[PDB]
Amino acid sequence: QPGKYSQLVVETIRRLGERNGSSLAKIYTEAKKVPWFDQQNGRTYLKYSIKALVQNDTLLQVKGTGANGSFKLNRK
Amino acid sequence: KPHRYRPGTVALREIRRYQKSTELLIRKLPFQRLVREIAQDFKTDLRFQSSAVMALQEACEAYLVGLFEDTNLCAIHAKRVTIMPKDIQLARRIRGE
Amino acid sequence: KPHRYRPGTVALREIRRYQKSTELLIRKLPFQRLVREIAQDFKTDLRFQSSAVMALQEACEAYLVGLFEDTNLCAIHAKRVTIMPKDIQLARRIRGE
Amino acid sequence: KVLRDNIQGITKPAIRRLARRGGVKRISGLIYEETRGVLKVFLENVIRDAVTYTEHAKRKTVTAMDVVYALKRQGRTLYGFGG
Amino acid sequence: KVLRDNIQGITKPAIRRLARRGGVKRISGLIYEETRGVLKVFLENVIRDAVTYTEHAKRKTVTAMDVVYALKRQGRTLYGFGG
Amino acid sequence: ARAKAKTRSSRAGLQFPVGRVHRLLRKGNYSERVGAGAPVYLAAVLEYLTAEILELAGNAARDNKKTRIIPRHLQLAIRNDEELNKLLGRVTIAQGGVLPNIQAVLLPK
Amino acid sequence: ARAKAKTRSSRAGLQFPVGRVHRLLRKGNYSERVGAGAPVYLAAVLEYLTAEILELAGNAARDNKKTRIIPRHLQLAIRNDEELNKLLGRVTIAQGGVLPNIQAVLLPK
Amino acid sequence: MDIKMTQSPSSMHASLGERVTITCKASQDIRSYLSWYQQKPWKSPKTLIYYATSLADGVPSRFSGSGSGQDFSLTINNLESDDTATYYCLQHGESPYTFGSGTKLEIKEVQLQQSGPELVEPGTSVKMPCKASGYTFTSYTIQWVKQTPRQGLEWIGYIYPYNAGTKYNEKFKGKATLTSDKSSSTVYMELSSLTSEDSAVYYCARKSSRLRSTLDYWGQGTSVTVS
Amino acid sequence: MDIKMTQSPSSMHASLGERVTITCKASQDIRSYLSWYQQKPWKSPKTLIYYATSLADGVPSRFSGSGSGQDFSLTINNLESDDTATYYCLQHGESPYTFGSGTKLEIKEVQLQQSGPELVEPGTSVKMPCKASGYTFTSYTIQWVKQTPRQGLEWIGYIYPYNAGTKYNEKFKGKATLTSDKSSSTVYMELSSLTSEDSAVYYCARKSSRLRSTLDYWGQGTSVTVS
Amino acid sequence: KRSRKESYSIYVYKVLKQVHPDTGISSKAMGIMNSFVNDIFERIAGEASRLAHYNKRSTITSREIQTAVRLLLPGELAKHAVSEGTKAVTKYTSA
Amino acid sequence: KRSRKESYSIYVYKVLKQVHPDTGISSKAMGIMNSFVNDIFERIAGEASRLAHYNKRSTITSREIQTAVRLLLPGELAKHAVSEGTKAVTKYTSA
DNA sequence: GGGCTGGACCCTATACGCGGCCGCCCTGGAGAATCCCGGTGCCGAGGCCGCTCAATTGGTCGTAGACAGCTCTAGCACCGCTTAAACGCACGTACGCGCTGTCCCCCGCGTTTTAACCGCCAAGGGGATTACTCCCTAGTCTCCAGGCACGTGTCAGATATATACATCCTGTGCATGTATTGAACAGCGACCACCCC
DNA sequence: GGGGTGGTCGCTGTTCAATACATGCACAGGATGTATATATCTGACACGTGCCTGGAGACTAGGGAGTAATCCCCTTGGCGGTTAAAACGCGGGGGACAGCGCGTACGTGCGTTTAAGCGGTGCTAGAGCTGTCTACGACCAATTGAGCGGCCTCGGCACCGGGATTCTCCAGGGCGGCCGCGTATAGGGTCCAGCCC
Repeated sequence: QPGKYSQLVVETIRRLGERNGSSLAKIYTEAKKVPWFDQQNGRTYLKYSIKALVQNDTLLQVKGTGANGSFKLNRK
Repeated sequence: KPHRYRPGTVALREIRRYQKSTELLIRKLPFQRLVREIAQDFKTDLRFQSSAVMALQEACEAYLVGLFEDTNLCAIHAKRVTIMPKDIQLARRIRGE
Repeated sequence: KPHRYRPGTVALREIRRYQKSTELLIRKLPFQRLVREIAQDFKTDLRFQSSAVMALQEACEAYLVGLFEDTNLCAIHAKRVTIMPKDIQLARRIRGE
Repeated sequence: KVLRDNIQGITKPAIRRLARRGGVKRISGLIYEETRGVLKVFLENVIRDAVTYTEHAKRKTVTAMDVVYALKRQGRTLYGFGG
Repeated sequence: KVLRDNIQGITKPAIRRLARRGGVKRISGLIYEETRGVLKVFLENVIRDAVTYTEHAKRKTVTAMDVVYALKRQGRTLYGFGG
Repeated sequence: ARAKAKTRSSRAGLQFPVGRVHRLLRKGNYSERVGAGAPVYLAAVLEYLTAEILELAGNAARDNKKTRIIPRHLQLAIRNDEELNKLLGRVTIAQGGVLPNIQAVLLPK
Repeated sequence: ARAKAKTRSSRAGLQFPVGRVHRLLRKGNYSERVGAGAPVYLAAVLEYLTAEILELAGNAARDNKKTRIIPRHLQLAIRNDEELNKLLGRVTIAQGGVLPNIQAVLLPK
Repeated sequence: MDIKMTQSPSSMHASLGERVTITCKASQDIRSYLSWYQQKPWKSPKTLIYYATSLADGVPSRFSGSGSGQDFSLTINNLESDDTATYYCLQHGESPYTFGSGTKLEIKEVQLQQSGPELVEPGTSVKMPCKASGYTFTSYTIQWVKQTPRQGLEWIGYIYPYNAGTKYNEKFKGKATLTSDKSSSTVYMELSSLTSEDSAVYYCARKSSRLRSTLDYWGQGTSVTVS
Repeated sequence: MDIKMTQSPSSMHASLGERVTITCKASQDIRSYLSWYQQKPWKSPKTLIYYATSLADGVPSRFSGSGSGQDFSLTINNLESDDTATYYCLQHGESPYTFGSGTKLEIKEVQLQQSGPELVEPGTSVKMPCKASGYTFTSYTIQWVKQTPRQGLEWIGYIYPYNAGTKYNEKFKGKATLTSDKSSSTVYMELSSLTSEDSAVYYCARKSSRLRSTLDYWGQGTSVTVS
Repeated sequence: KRSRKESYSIYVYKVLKQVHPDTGISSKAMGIMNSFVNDIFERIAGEASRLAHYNKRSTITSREIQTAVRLLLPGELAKHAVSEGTKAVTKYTSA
Repeated sequence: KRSRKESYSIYVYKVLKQVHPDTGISSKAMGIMNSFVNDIFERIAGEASRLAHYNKRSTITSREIQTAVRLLLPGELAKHAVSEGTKAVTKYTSA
């Protein structure tokens, strides 16, 4: 059961690569060009998505905690 | 439910209160006793004029207020809002004391 | 590829060199021209003694060094190492200038 | 007779009031002892000179004029008590 | 004849050397203009007093004694030049 | 017979005492000799400065709806002026208080 | 018979010119009168301070293997002392340089 | 309770070389805080006399003034060609500074950089810049003056860069807003809700915080026009 | 090369009220920079004379010093029972400060808080704190003195808390290293590689940076015993 | 009676009655103004004495006072004080 | 033709030959020492003058100079300067 | 009599350790900087001689301060009463500090430019000195009025009370995102209407 | 008229729209603080009175400062080379700084304690003032020797050349943690033999 920003971040990580994971900052920078992306609190929704997808273990935290650090997809 | 101002609101009200007033902020009798306690080291059985203790109080309060202004400037420079002993030390060092 | 010192090594060598040396750090002829230009605003057709210009250079260099010391202390206070115009302004404003 | 530990008379709320007049919004807990030390140092410097003036005048009473002279000697000219 | 832009004669490397003597490891690029402004202010302050003393003496040559007196009047007492 | 005495303050059109200033200069150990116009010049300067401060303090008292100048008004007058503040930078005014100022960063969002 | 002149400096045991100090005290417009012991006491104080600074500067010069005291040695001697540095904190010494002092946080490692 | 200032001769003719007197009458006692200005057409006014008697710096001794309390006068002895201009008195003894009507006389380094002409539609807002140079910026108040051919010169208000203090003419509260920039040494004037009445030349003018000091140096005057 | 101090009288015996004179010889000229100390057994030494002639604070005029150059002398005029103690000269004119062999005399608020006795095993290290109170900590050097019952008093070295500068006796380089803490007014001496030779009482001693000033106030002394 | 201790209070009050006919002044502000007058007198007199000593002049004249004013007082405060002093000296000389 | 310009150079040099017999001194160090001596002289003399004026005394005595020294010289500088001056004054009085 | 179930043989999905790889840490060596040592020369410090002026000596005199005594002020000590402020403690929240990541912008080194520095020369302005003079201030005596100590009344601010407005804090409702679950719908197993032989 | 198949109904898996949860923003209203208006009163301030001392008037002495003239020195201006330093450019790395997370340290409020403030009384040390008298500092004249200017030389130090030591940076190798691939395991699919319908 996906969402707009959930799918956005899960595909932005694939599109960006970053063997050592993509940080929230650079995911935000690469996602801000999205047409529907909300300027006012899009970052807030991206943080919500990051935390929720870490709860679902589809994302892996390489170092740090919360929205800090860099994120890479858990292989399958 | 008991009313509570959020932290810093009463602090700002107090800043505005005391920056508007002019009276002495240090307890007068304790400051007099402190002056006598210090002075007994230099000379025993010193008498002090009321106006002499008052002048010492005025000067000490003005000096401390200026020092805290500089300390607040240093703390804000460090992007903090809490003044710290290291802020006070920086202010004193820059003033040349 | 040629040898190259990492950033800050040559800066520290210059710091030690110029804290050992006592020679003037500003070029004498352009500092003299600066002094003459500034003085031209107060009285036309001034003469300057060589020793007057030397004394002005001594005072200016020592003042700038003393101000940079406080600027560096403010920068270190901010957890930085780079001195910034906000650092100079803080040092000056605390000194009362 | 004697006085021993009167620097505690510069209470925590009094130091807070001085800070507030100085424009300080938030105060670390060690400011109180740091400021007590600073105040004691300043008072020692001023009172040493004021007592020196008093001794020179052969007076036994420390006067507001002596305090003003000490302050002026220390670059802290005080208006209101001279004369 | 007329001097017009000599404040730029306090070159970037000269300001850097003054900072090195002052113990500065890394220097922001705006420090150069800020320091040039500060130096201009200090020079104007000192030279105005020096010229005032020279005018009082009715002299035309600004002397090292006049500079020393100006500095002392500003609290910048300079030893070595006949003070 | 001696002519009717005219105070040197009246001669110079000043309110401050020229004779007292001259006597303080001569007894103050400032020089062997004191020029006749020196006390007049010094009394004029002192009167100008006093009038400046008193007028600014009276303006501050008027804005504060006070008819009598108080040390608070003197402090406000001095510190709200850059030239007077630079003249009296090292000076403390008893019961003067401080200028009301709060750093912008401390004010709430 | 007139006694051979014996300088007040020699009478006090001082090197500094007690007579010159007395002349300067009289000519300086410091007071109406100058007690006889005042120039002696002041010349002794000036001799003490001069001797102290010169001896510290000579120690610094000896440590630097230099025979002659230079402004660098004077600056080192004055700044390396808490009391002398408080006495001459506002003073600039020409060609004195500055003390070697690098803040710990700038040093590597 | 504004101090109405009445220059008696609105206009006059004079030949070269003869004396001319211009009379000012103040509504209330202004205690000698009166200044005289010379405005050649389409150029900024230059100060001539301050404290009702003192010659401004660089002004030849030909100009002289007298009077105190309520009556004041301007005097020009040796009329030369360049004396043809409009002369304005300015009282600054009380908070609203008031200019006179302006006597048109015709006969037979500190720099304030101010922006160029503005064309603005009604209801918009405009921000005239003042760039001050050649002096210590904080020590002098910047006084803003509106000049219209129908109302003459009008004092709007001032900014004190030392403490960002402000004072405004009651006619202009809300309309005008002043801000200063210590870094760039610039002062800005905001005008909100421009109207046809605001078609005027606005001058920035330097004035020290000294009470007897007067408007000494003026900007060139930003000609604001409202469509 | 170290200046040898030769107190000629090793010990004297005297009755009450009669004069006793103790002399010292230097190996090199020290230009009057010599002091005299009184040490009662198991107590810290107290200064009596400084600059070879001046009385210490609060010491009675009974003690009179004299001499200059290489020959110095100490005089006690009116003996009392309390005067039974050991007297040491101390030269501080040249970098290694030297105490005399000590003369035993038999008759028929500045505080330096120093730690108590510390038992230690050889080869390890021991760190002795000095807690200075009652004065401006940074304005005075802290001098450390080692006292064996076999080699007498030895000056180890000092720290200047004002600028953390240190100077050591060449006999104690590496063995001793001094550190200071301004925030606690505390000075630390650490001994490395303790040896049975290092069994001695160590005294901290305040001494002003003034050249004529002597080691005036002494800590109670930390006895260090090496097994 | 108590000894007659001179003060500037009446002169400052006369100046006040000119600059603000209806405004008064408290005794504490009176003492502050007396201290201010004494301090400024001491500064100007000291600077004039030092000028005279520098120029090896025995006397203090209006020129020394003018130079001391220009040195001590900042900005246009200096130029207004100089104008006031010059006016007063000219009026006194005209008698 | 030229004129006498007094300075403390010879006295500084004669004190140097006592504190360090073999050590020399450069001319610039002599100039700095002259400036130091003059500055301290003016400080002590001015402080003594102010003390005398405060006490309404017209003469400057050794007690005036002693109080000025204790006011100006910090720490043990004051103590040792007082001791040196007192010794010199006592010797001068005895001789 | 033959498929179902049980037991056993074989196909295959899986948790886990070993080898490969990326990063951290250690150490020796290149090389660049600084230091110790010797040699050279140069110019500035230290000493000698002439002189001149100010420091010394001896003596006079007048007056400032040292000292003694008296007075009367205010500084100190104590006591009682009220209450305002300081203190102790709970609670919570927002701010300080640590970690990570981004990126920009200052450092290090090389190459070209330029102007500072140094040597040498010339003019000439003005700072210093000296002589003459005059007028401006110190000093003295008389005297009288301005300013200080003291007294008095009255009104301006301090205080008390009530009120009306402003500011802040928060609970409620709404808009945005997120993850969550009963059911709407279609696929297949199974009963039945009907075709074919 | 029986054997057998697609149509259709019931059971169930899939997904899908409504549910629920969490966070962020706007506003109404309630608690609190703050300025504002009005009345009372008290004590400080503004003004009047006595007097006394210090400043004004009048006049003289003399010396300090103003002015003219002369010297000479030391500041300005110019020119010619010579590098040393400045200007500029480029690669890069590392530090500024933005953002987020977490925990704890500081802010706010309430109840209790304490001691400051205020008044009142009493006392005496000592500040301030006056009077006496002597020691001491100013002043003067003669004397002369100390200290400054000019001359000179010669040695301490500045500079240059050359090794030697030290310190910095990095490239290569040892070592460990993270990731890819192969294995013992059992779950399940399939073959053989006994048994129940």
